[PDB]
Amino acid sequence: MVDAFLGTWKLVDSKNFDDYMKSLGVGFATRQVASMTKPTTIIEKNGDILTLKTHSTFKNTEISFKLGVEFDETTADDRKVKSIVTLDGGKLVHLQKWDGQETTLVRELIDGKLILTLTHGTAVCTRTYEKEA
Ligand SMILES: CCCCCCCCCCCCCCCCCCCC(=O)O
Repeated sequence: MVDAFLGTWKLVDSKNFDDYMKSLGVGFATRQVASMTKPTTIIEKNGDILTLKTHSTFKNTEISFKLGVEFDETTADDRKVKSIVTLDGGKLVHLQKWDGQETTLVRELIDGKLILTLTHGTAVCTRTYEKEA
């Protein structure tokens, strides 16, 4: 099910991440650093538990979850959200809810690259990651 997503991924392109961050209320100085950061995302499974690590020179995060089971998450920008991750159409769909707001983080594989689409409000960001050997 999730197996083609597993591994270590490096950011190789980013479109509209500033728009997405601004929509979430991220401050200009943080957006400024984030716009020049290239994180590494590591996705691993142990049985039904997935762990997703995002590493950078600026901020690091880690979450563990079971598909289809809600979990508490504190995001990189310090939002305390209710999260759920599912597979939908072969895409890994992560929905975050807080204060009546929502954002989606949708991952899919196209030609071997991992495409992350981030939507909040009207902002739509597309980030492309390439697999590390
Ligand atoms: C956590 C590792 C850093 C990720 C690179 C961006 C650097 C920090 C930006 C922090 C403020 C904006 C955070 C809004 C959440 C987006 C999470 C997913 C982005 C991605 O994994 O590429």
